[PDB]
Amino acid sequence: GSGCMKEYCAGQCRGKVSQDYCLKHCKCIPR
Repeated sequence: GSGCMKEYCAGQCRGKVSQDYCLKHCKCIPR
């Protein structure tokens, strides 16, 4: 995919940096 996919990352995780973490790591950002 594009990292992971930009579609998938907005369908699972929210906000620019959280979605950017999914673009790097195929998961949502930790707290």
